[PDB]
Amino acid sequence: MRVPININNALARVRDPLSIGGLKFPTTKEIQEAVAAIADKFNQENDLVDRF
Amino acid sequence: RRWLTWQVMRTGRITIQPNDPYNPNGLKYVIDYGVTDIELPLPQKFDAKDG
Amino acid sequence: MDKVKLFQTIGRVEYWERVPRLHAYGVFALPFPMDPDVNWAQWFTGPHPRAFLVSIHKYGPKAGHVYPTNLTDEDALLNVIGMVLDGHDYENDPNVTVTLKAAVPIEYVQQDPQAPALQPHQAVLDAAEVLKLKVIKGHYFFDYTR
Amino acid sequence: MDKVKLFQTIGRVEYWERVPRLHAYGVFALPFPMDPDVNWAQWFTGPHPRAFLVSIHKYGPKAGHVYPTNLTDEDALLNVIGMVLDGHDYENDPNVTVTLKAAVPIEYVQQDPQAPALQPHQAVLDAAEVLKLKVIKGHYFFDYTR
Amino acid sequence: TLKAAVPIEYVQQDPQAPALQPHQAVLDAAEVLKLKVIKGHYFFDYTR
Amino acid sequence: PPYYAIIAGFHGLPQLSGYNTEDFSFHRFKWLKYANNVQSYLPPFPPKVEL
Repeated sequence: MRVPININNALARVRDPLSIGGLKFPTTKEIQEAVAAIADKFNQENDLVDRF
Repeated sequence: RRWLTWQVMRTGRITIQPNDPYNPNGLKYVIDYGVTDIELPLPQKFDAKDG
Repeated sequence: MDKVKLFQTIGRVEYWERVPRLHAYGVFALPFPMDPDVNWAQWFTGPHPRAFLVSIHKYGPKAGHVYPTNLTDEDALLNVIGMVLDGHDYENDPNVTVTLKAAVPIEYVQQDPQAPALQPHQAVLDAAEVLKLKVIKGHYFFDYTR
Repeated sequence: MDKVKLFQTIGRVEYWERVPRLHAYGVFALPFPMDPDVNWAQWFTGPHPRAFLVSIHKYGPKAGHVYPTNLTDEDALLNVIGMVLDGHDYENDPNVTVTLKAAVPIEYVQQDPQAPALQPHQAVLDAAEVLKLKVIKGHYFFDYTR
Repeated sequence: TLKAAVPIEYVQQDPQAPALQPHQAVLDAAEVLKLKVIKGHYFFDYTR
Repeated sequence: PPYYAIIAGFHGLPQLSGYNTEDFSFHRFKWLKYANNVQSYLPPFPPKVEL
């Protein structure tokens, strides 16, 4: 069961579009984004016991 | 260029001070990169020996 | 009211121009350390353009660091050094570009953090001789070089 | 630190799963209006599933409206009508679907809003006799139909 | 030179004072001599 | 009084490319102190000519 999200659009949503802070005018910048997805590949299951 | 990159190969933080040699302006910058463990520990070295 | 909510605004941005100066007077700007004890978030809030006179410490553990002057701190009065013109990333940079010789209009200099927008502040006019200012026409003519 | 800001979280959605109940017991739920005095925000804030208990005004001016019961007032104890399951939109809907008969695990009922999440609230178990709750295994059995 | 901007390192008011080192009596007479010190570099405009 | 000036400089800062995504650590280079005294296994160096 995953969180029901569209990841490509959610990366576009996170940027606060107003974003006039310290300089008192909108700056220039450059954005990169990346979708990590963690797992747990060491909680394996007993493959052997149904051979017996 | 070579001193900035050697600062992070050496420690992992660029820390220039208001009393540096070639900082006449005296700016204060503690640019920290957070390299996790910059040095591996050895309680005894390779050349350490006895007997 | 409860099921069909009306139009309510949720966010406005407010863009301005930067603080103008005279062409025929010349700019002269230096960078400086900033005192961390000053809540520099407070002085850089309002997007309407304001400038504010900045002093420098004479000696001590924060010598060279700069801080906005208060008109009762006589140590800040005798050590006024310039004026930050515009906005600046206070959280992304501990070093501000203080302007020293410039000519800025009387409406764009504020000294309270609870300042009005674009209004001529009265306390900086009533002590404009000890902060080394000379309001000639409608402009603050200052030079902290000499 | 100063010119390089490291990775640092912004927000945290913690999607949970709604409170289960016995299939073989049935359900009987009715819509109620909500008492506007009590802050229904700070009951529905948390992402973890909870199920608190509500009580009706049997008489009085706001009769028919429901408020979450406080375990010291006897009038809320003698007029409990059901529990509210997993969640509800409080701000866009002034009414609530109160389940009058269900079978909820004891891990999922928290009477106070600032209670430990997914834990058996001890003050509910200590007073479940007056509240007509009959704990059997790990579950609350209740119907306030009569 | 009437108006310029020279470092503190290169102002030596005595001929036997050591070079490449800031002379101290110039700094302790910086206000009488109307030299404003803001950095290493001095500032002076004796014309104004 | 005629003079002549040259100004020079740049903008930049070294950027660390990789970062771990599960935790936010960084491990690509590390230091180590392996030998306590190893100048004895080294030939001497000629001095500087202070002319």
